[PDB]
Amino acid sequence: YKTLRFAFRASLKTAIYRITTTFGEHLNAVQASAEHQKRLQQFLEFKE
Amino acid sequence: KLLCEHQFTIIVAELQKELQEQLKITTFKDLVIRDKELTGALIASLINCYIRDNAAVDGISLHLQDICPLLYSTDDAICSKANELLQRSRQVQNKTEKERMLRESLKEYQKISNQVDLSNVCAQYRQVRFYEGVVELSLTAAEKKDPQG
Amino acid sequence: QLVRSFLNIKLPAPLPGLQDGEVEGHPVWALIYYCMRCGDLLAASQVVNRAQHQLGEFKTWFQEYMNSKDRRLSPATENKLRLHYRRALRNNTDPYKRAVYCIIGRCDVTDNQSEVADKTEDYLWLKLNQVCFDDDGTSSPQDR
Amino acid sequence: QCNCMMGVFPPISRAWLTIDSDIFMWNYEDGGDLAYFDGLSETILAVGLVKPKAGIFQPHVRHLLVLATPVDIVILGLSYANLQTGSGVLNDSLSGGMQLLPDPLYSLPTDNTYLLTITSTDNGRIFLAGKDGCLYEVAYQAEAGWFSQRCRKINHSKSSLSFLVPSLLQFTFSEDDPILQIAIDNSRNILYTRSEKGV
Amino acid sequence: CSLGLFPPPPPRGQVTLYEHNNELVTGSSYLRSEDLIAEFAQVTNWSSCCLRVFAWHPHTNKFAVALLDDSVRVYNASSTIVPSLKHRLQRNVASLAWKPLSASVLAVACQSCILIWTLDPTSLSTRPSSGCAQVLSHPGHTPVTSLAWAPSGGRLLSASPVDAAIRVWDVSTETCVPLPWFRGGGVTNLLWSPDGSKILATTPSAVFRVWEAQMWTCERWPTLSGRCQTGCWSPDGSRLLFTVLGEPLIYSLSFPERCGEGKGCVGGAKSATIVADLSETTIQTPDGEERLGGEAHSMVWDPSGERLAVLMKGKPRVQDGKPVILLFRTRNSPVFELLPCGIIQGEPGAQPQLITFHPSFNKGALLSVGWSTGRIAHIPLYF
Amino acid sequence: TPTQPGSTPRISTMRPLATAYKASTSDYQVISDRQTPKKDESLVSKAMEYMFGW
Amino acid sequence: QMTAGVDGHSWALSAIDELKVDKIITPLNKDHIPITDSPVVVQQHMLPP
Repeated sequence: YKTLRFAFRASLKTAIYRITTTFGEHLNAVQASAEHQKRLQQFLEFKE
Repeated sequence: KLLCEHQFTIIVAELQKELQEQLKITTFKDLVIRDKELTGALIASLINCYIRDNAAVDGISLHLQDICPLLYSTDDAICSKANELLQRSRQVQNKTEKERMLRESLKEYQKISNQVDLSNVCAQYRQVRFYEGVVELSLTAAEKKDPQG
Repeated sequence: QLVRSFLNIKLPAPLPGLQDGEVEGHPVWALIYYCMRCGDLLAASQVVNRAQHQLGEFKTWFQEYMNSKDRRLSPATENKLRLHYRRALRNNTDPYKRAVYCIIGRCDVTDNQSEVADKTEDYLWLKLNQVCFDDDGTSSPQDR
Repeated sequence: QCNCMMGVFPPISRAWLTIDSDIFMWNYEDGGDLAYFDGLSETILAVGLVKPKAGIFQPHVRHLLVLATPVDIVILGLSYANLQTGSGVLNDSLSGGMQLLPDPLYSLPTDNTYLLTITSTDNGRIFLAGKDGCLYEVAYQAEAGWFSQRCRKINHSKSSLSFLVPSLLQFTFSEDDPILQIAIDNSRNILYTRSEKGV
Repeated sequence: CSLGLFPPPPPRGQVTLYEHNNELVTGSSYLRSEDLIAEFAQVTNWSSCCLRVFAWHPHTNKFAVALLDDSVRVYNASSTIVPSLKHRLQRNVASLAWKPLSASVLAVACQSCILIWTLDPTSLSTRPSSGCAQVLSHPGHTPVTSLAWAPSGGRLLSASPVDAAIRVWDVSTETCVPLPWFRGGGVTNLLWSPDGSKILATTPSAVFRVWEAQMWTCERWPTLSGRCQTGCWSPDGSRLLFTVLGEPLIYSLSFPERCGEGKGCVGGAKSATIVADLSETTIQTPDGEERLGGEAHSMVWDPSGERLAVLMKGKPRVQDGKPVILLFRTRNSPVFELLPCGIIQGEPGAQPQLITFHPSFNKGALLSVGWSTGRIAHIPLYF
Repeated sequence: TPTQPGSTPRISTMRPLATAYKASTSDYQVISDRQTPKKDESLVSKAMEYMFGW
Repeated sequence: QMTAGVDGHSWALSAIDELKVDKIITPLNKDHIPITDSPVVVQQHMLPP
């Protein structure tokens, strides 16, 4: 429970990467905010 | 042959059961010489698969017209197209397009009107509030019963 | 998937004359054309990737046309397409296969694609993709 | 040098020839697909094609070839090249080039009984004709059961109590009447034989 | 299959550049805790080779290389800047493992610990700070020989031949979970299947153990003449290839899917099969005889499952005991097949020291080879 | 009467009928499995992994 | 009756496999179909020489 907060930050980055590594460039068709699409591209380009 | 190729056992299971048992006791010479209800009902089941599972009936009607010149099965095929459009009009929520497909359905029945179950078709128009086709088709079903006055 | 669904309404029966075959039950050139007519060169590129084995060099020309900003082949490939179309496609039995070439290679301004363009918007859209602003001597004036 | 036998197998579109120890096969309608087998070291006395029992061999083994010598009864698998499971092709010829397996599927000794003619049923029971007036059968299966081999020979002319008869009474009142022919009725499940002396 | 179906090696001065049409195209160029690592290292001569480990990042054109000075270097197709990794605990590097579902995390096996380096993927400095290196260790788990992440990114494994327990780690809660077995040897190498449901674990003895990542169950394989040396899973994880020290054989073992409820059992077939032989053969060449055969020291499959690369080591009767790369064309359905493709050859006088495939190459496959010259080559296989 | 006349001299077109298939498969050409490295199912070895561990 | 000359000794003689037309035996005509096959003048459309 003392370190579980680093597990939450680690599993949220694996969970977002787990969707960019299945849908790939089809995610460019996904309606979201322009800064959320810009963040999603940083999880396609492997910058995070 | 066409019934064998359209997966047979399906089309035969769509029939009324009384016909499903008659099919087992009618011989080929009875089906050729004497019968009409088994042959008409097998065509009707083949076409009801196309209507239900949403193929276009044009792509079986035109094949039945090469292979069934008895009396010419163009009128069963027109009635089938008129019916396809009428049953799809029951699912279309776009009003102007329902009014399109009803005026298309009407223009198929307006060909064959001497041979149409006008009571059933006009009741099936009441079931979609198409009272316009009830006036038109019922006049076009008198028009050609007495074309001489 | 929108265009493949619209083809169940625009092409509810197969037309005798269409070429190079099908994808998922619908004609290759119709699936390319209506994806282009709705601006989706990525949806059209899915058809061009699926049908690569019939389309051949049309995939490499379509991929050149996808990588300028301005819907252009280079004059070094647009005039390959002009010298192909004026020998193999102006008198073709597939009018979608005409229209897609007349657009991508800015050729036969003297054809209106009237078997494929339903309305005045589609005449505007055909001719507006056929537009140049440019003065290459290589552009024969019957295509310019 | 010593022996020659020549014949036909219609259900594979091939003829066959033996020369001493060796066997050769070709298509009888053209002279084509000429192919041979060298996996022996003893004279061929009989040849037979077999329709295999289902659920024993893998599905490429559409037929078996059976050979017999003075000493052994060899069984080989027959298969066909590149018949892919498509549709839209017409029924033109068994040109899918024919192949034997290099592993003998089974071998079974003669007991020194020279064998002369081989055949099988439409249900894959293999029958063989011996010089000793005897019908024989190959009884085969997939696994080796605790009291049953994968394959064995059986005799159908020597009654089961015959081991109680002293052979000195056989070698004084028996005189070899070779079974030259077997014939099989798969339409009634009956088997027939004919001997040299016309029994 | 056997070596008696391969084409000849290319003449004694040509290099294999790529595969295309299924043809190999050529040209003129393109114990202590130390010796116990040398007994189980993936590099065919780890105790003298300049290159100690190579590893691709599991999704991108980034890679890591461990060297004889115990540097780990990081390279990237979009960076001329190369990070040089050295910690105060970094010694005798035995294995490297990048984390999947991350740009940014690399595990390293050392003589006294695991090091988890965190690397800023946009800010790849020539020598990152010794705080960017999370240390993991446990008493008796030293040296560390091998490391393996789960495909889902949430678990790490480590191996030590001294230790009768695989150590599972969560790197994020910072926990250590030994899987203690009741004797046999300790752990030598570790390999997940791609589903992340199955795990191979090898030992110094004639026994391997396969494990389940759901209920943490174990299934046991003790019917070998030597130690299980190496192996690889198919892309579906339904097949496991393996080889045994002293046995010239590529075995295969199958694992059907859980179409049935209520037991954690690893579920392999009761028997392996034999599929390819590596016996002491001749092949004829324009240069006379060549002679092949030996023991398979490493095996690596492509992501597509259509190419198996095998790093054989010859016996001291065959090519002076040199290592050789064999390439097979592989099939995984309906049957399992090992067809020959050919023999991969490097710089004249080089030996192949390590092999591995690229995990995300959009044109068939790409084989990384590390050579005794200290060179790395990258041989594409086009399909 | 004599035997048949000989051909004009050629080079032979004759092939092997048995293909030299380099996979030892007889024990799988019949539908079976027979012998290889194998799964430790036994009660005696499982008792050994409670008492001693080899 | 007919004869023909053959060059050399007849080392073998065989038929080739019969095409046979399956008899569509149903719950109706099962007592009315011959177990024996019809003579060739009755089947010389569906069956080749």
